[PDB]
Amino acid sequence: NGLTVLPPLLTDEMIAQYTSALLAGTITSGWTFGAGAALQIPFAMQMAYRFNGIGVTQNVLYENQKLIANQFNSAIGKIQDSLSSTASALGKLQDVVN
Amino acid sequence: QSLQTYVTQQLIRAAEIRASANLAATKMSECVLGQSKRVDFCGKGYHLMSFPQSAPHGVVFLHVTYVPAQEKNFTTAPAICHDGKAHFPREGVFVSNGTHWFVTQRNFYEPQIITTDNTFVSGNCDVVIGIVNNTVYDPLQPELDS
Amino acid sequence: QSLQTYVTQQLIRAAEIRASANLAATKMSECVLGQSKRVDFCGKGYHLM
Ligand SMILES: *[C@@H]1O[C@H](CO)[C@@H](O[C@@H]2O[C@H](CO)[C@@H](O)[C@H](O)[C@H]2NC(C)=O)[C@H](O)[C@H]1NC(C)=O
Ligand SMILES: *[C@@H]1O[C@H](CO)[C@@H](O[C@@H]2O[C@H](CO)[C@@H](O)[C@H](O)[C@H]2NC(C)=O)[C@H](O)[C@H]1NC(C)=O
Ligand SMILES: *[C@@H]1O[C@H](CO)[C@@H](O)[C@H](O)[C@H]1NC(C)=O
Ligand SMILES: *[C@@H]1O[C@H](CO)[C@@H](O)[C@H](O)[C@H]1NC(C)=O
Repeated sequence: NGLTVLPPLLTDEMIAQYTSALLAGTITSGWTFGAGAALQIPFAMQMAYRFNGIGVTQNVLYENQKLIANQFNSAIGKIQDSLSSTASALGKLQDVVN
Repeated sequence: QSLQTYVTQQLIRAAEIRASANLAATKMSECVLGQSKRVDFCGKGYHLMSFPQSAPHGVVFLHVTYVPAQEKNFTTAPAICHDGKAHFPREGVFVSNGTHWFVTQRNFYEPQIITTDNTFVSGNCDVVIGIVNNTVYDPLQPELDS
Repeated sequence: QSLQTYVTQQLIRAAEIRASANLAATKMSECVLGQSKRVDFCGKGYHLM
């Protein structure tokens, strides 16, 4: 009854190409792609800067790199298990749609 | 009904202006009266300072920012092996121009000779993934030897 | 119509109180649970606690 729905300007594929670029910037270059050009840096050295930014001396990362990497990989695993099992995790977005 | 429609949309528009006045008041405090660590809050680049200029029903911030330029690619390492010791930079990163090793600060290329003054020890060569052997100059040593 | 006028102004006023509760929740996290480097966020002067 005169209701219409207009499409978004960015397609969900364009949105996913922006999140791809933000990931690939963050992983390959740290914060530096926000400050200017993406300065490449090895991810373990970027992680050692990020440790120095919480006041934990960077050797604590290099001397524990296998453990810190396993804790990251394993925590990303548990994100999938949460989202796959628990649709009510998306409760803010589904509430807006409702 | 026409006046109620106008007042309702002015009340919703006043809330948008007030959200923008709260943002402007916060950029005043953090960008102008301070220096901001909040990324892209006080403009793109690393924030240095901001200057407010007034405008009709608004404010304009001239955000001065340091933007880095003229990258060089270098070989890099997490740590340096010396006499069993693993050395890490106190500040900066290890970089190499192919054949020699330096420590530089992170946001500008200023290569310094690697020493016990610009690096700190922790543990030994075995642990670190990708440590690279190079001498670490101890500045005291020539002062005793001379 | 006087009920819709009331509920409309209360929906708008709720959004002003929610903006102030989002601000008070932010002040709680940054000022109380932390120490804030944000100038004038946790009062004038350099913030201690
Ligand atoms: C890497 O940096 C070092 C130090 O700046 C360079 O070594 C110097 O090079 C000049 C020109 O050949 C010589 O006059 C100096 O005597 C060298 N110093 C030392 C301590 O050997 C080196 O040439 C650079 N290498 C590259 C590939 O850029
Ligand atoms: C850095 O130096 C170490 C020690 O000089 C090298 O590793 C081995 O160390 C033992 C003594 O701890 C020596 O007996 C071996 O000869 C060394 N192996 C080699 C292949 O030299 C280490 O290899 C050096 N850096 C490198 C290339 O990783
Ligand atoms: C760094 O090296 C790669 C090749 O390994 C090259 O494509 C790139 O342009 C270089 N970047 C700079 C800033 O020199
Ligand atoms: C980088 O990878 C190579 C093999 O591709 C490996 O031999 C080297 O030790 C690694 N260096 C660092 C700093 O991780």
